[PDB]
Amino acid sequence: KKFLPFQQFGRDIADTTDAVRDPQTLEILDITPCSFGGVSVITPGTNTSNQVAVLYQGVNCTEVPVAIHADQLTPTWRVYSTGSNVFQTRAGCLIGAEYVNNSYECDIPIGAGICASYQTSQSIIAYTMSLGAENSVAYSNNSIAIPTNFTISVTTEILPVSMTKTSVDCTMYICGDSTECSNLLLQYGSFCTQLKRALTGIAVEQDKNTQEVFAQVKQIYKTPPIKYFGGFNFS
Amino acid sequence: QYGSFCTQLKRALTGIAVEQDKNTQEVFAQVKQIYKTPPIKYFGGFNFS
Amino acid sequence: AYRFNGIGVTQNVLYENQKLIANQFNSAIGKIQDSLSSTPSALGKLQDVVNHNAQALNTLVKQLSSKFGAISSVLNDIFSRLDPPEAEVQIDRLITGRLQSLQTYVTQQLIRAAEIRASANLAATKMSECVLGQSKRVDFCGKGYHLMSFPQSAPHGVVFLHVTYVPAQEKNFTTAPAICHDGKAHFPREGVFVSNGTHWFVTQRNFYEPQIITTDNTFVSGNCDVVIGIVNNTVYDPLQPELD
Amino acid sequence: QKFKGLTVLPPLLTDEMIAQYTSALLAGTITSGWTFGAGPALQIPFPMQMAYRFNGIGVTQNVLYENQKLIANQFNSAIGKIQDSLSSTPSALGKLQDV
Amino acid sequence: QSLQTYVTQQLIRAAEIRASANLAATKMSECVLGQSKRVDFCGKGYHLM
Ligand SMILES: *[C@@H]1O[C@H](CO)[C@@H](O[C@@H]2O[C@H](CO)[C@@H](O)[C@H](O)[C@H]2NC(C)=O)[C@H](O)[C@H]1NC(C)=O
Ligand SMILES: *[C@@H]1O[C@H](CO)[C@@H](O[C@@H]2O[C@H](CO)[C@@H](O)[C@H](O)[C@H]2NC(C)=O)[C@H](O)[C@H]1NC(C)=O
Ligand SMILES: *[C@@H]1O[C@H](CO)[C@@H](O[C@@H]2O[C@H](CO)[C@@H](O)[C@H](O)[C@H]2NC(C)=O)[C@H](O)[C@H]1NC(C)=O
Ligand SMILES: *[C@@H]1O[C@H](CO)[C@@H](O[C@@H]2O[C@H](CO)[C@@H](O)[C@H](O)[C@H]2NC(C)=O)[C@H](O)[C@H]1NC(C)=O
Ligand SMILES: *[C@@H]1O[C@H](CO)[C@@H](O[C@@H]2O[C@H](CO)[C@@H](O)[C@H](O)[C@H]2NC(C)=O)[C@H](O)[C@H]1NC(C)=O
Ligand SMILES: *[C@@H]1O[C@H](CO)[C@@H](O)[C@H](O)[C@H]1NC(C)=O
Ligand SMILES: *[C@@H]1O[C@H](CO)[C@@H](O)[C@H](O)[C@H]1NC(C)=O
Ligand SMILES: *[C@@H]1O[C@H](CO)[C@@H](O)[C@H](O)[C@H]1NC(C)=O
Ligand SMILES: *[C@@H]1O[C@H](CO)[C@@H](O)[C@H](O)[C@H]1NC(C)=O
Ligand SMILES: *[C@@H]1O[C@H](CO)[C@@H](O)[C@H](O)[C@H]1NC(C)=O
Repeated sequence: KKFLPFQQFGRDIADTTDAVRDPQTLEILDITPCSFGGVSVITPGTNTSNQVAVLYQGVNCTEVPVAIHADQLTPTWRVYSTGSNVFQTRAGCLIGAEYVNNSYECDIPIGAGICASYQTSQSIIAYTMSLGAENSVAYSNNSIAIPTNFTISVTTEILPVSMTKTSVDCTMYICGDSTECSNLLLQYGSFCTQLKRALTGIAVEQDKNTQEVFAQVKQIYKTPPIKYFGGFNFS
Repeated sequence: QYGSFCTQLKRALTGIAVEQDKNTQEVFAQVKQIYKTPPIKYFGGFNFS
Repeated sequence: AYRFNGIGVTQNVLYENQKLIANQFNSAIGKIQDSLSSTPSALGKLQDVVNHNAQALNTLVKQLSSKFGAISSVLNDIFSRLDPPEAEVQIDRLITGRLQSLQTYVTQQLIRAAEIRASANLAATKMSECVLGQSKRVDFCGKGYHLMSFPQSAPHGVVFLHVTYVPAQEKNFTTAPAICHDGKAHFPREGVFVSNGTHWFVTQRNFYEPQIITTDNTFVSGNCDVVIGIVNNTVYDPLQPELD
Repeated sequence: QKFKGLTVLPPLLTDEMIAQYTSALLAGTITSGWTFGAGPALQIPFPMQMAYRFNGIGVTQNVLYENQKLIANQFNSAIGKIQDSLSSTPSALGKLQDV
Repeated sequence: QSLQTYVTQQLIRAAEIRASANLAATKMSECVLGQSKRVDFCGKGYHLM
């Protein structure tokens, strides 16, 4: 970077210190702060196994093995746990899982088309996920397919309707038993009436939700005492 | 002392990030079988090229 | 039979197969109760509502032990051991920290209430259109051609059982768009011409039931020079045996 | 933005996988019609299903079969105008740009 | 407060994107996988495909 000889500092878009000259060699050197990943943990559930796989979210793991450091979490796990089972993804790199060329359904989503699972001397495998069974429809200029049989299917669909109605008292939540706190809360105005109005509007709205879903009839209809509907069992 | 204020922010952003992948999977993955077009493309004069 | 005419199948198909359709429906309902019993991860949508409301309330009650930079989280410890004119900045910073804690409870309650309102409006639409009628919209009331639906109440929600029609066992046939009989092109009135290989039939589109091609069964439009894939056959015209 | 604690996570489905999904949906709706979304895929020739879609809007199917070449030419010219119009006027994709 | 006011607008915009994605899933089920009778749902005119 040409650095305009009186200038000493360099900034990026977000005004953070980017390129510094050498003060006596007079050469331009970048600043890239070495930092910053996230550890993500792949587990199959602790009832089934206790072995894990570890994703580092944004790195080359030619440069994994150095450090975790906060209080006493430490390099001493890491110095030979780099080893083998190192696989580089586009979502970071993954340690403790072995890549295969098979393509399965997604079980635990790593990201960027990679999923992981636990099977087969059991182990964690990582694979490229498959979209479905391959199929080719026999298209022709004069050929049609007509069904000769059928199937009655019953499926279920779950939908939420309402949630829990909650209301608040401000003075008991914030102050409680002391009167001087209520006198200081009095100087802060009417935030509490606004919060009570908001929660009251939510609690009215939940009963309105249940009444629009379920009360679509005006009369209560009864089934007959006999239950014969041509062979259909509704019990 | 503000230990329990960043956990809800991390939970909220994690819920948004799961929800985006759910959105893409509800729109696009509606079929279970990957159908293929035939090798010869003649559909009565309609040209889908 | 009315709901089979709603999906394009003629109503004889029910009455000639009534015992089989009743057996398939009863076995389907029994598999609903067995499959929904013996899985753990169903009804997660109703469980997440209870978990989110409880977790937000436990967050709000666990934020009463946060000091917000004050020397204590107990109000009487502020009012003991410290004179009342310069205890004001600590207690006022406590009031603010509890008050924006209550404000950020209420704002996510409003956002979650809007999400539940969108879900409840969808459930009211599904009860009007799937339960109280028969729907033509594709995959709105289940996979397949929709016959009916049944509601069941659940804690904080609703469960719909969608009864649908699925075609099962298909066959290949040769087909043609029209039939040129006497220099006139015949088009099917409400079906499709299929060939077995030697003789041509007309059938309905969703169930295999072949019929003899008659003049009552087809309609005539134009002459047999303009349609591309037209073939030659005979059209029966049921008046010639009833002439004498 | 990376160096201040903020991460962009990649999506689970890549663009090739989404393109394979739309290719499967296109090949299903050309070779089979509406039948692949309600059960097994049953094949039908394309002018016969276009006759079915004219019966869906209240026009008899001989209007298709006696005008098949004209309808095919109108459809092909309409697709070509879609590509030429979408190549120009650079505010048609403002909804995806705003995100 | 800067982080919290970032996360709140992310939640509001995620609700807007979810309403749009539910509409796109409905249009893919009803206009692509079938033929629609609803007026101006899948274009202007009588819908073919
Ligand atoms: C349509 O499918 C049903 C599937 O249940 C067939 O019914 C079965 O038929 C076999 C012998 O044909 C019996 O052994 C089974 O007990 C039947 N199952 C039931 C539930 O009844 C039926 O035969 C098929 N129809 C045709 C014409 O093939
Ligand atoms: C409707 O179907 C149910 C299927 O469960 C029938 O209930 C069974 O009936 C037999 C004798 O009728 C009992 O031995 C079983 O224990 C019952 N099962 C259950 C789960 O209760 C019921 O009888 C049928 N109804 C009619 C009118 O036939
Ligand atoms: C289908 O339509 C496309 C329209 O682009 C045709 O592609 C053009 O073909 C001509 C000669 O056949 C070329 O000069 C053009 O350059 C082509 N255009 C492009 C964009 O490639 C294509 O030929 C048609 N297919 C058939 C079978 O007729
Ligand atoms: C295709 O289906 C037709 C159905 O009509 C078959 O025609 C029948 O064949 C049997 C003996 O093969 C005759 O007894 C019937 O009188 C025929 N019916 C008619 C209306 O002609 C035909 O055989 C089938 N083709 C093949 C190759 O199996
Ligand atoms: C269907 O039948 C018609 C009967 O008219 C056939 O048309 C005749 O075809 C022969 C030679 O194929 C010509 O010499 C005649 O002049 C045609 N007659 C007319 C009125 O055009 C027709 O070929 C038959 N189609 C098939 C596929 O065999
Ligand atoms: C500076 O300007 C010169 C001449 O225009 C040219 O080399 C280049 O565009 C700029 N950057 C550097 C690093 O030289
Ligand atoms: C990661 O490592 C590969 C292998 O040397 C290299 O090509 C690539 O540029 C590296 N990327 C980063 C961001 O360090
Ligand atoms: C399996 O995957 C590895 C690495 O991706 C590759 O080197 C190997 O050739 C693959 N095996 C086969 C049979 O393709
Ligand atoms: C079907 O396609 C083939 C190949 O394009 C063609 O030769 C044949 O004539 C077509 N059949 C009809 C009935 O048009
Ligand atoms: C129809 O025929 C094609 C080839 O002739 C075959 O691949 C296909 O499986 C057949 N369909 C059925 C339902 O038998």
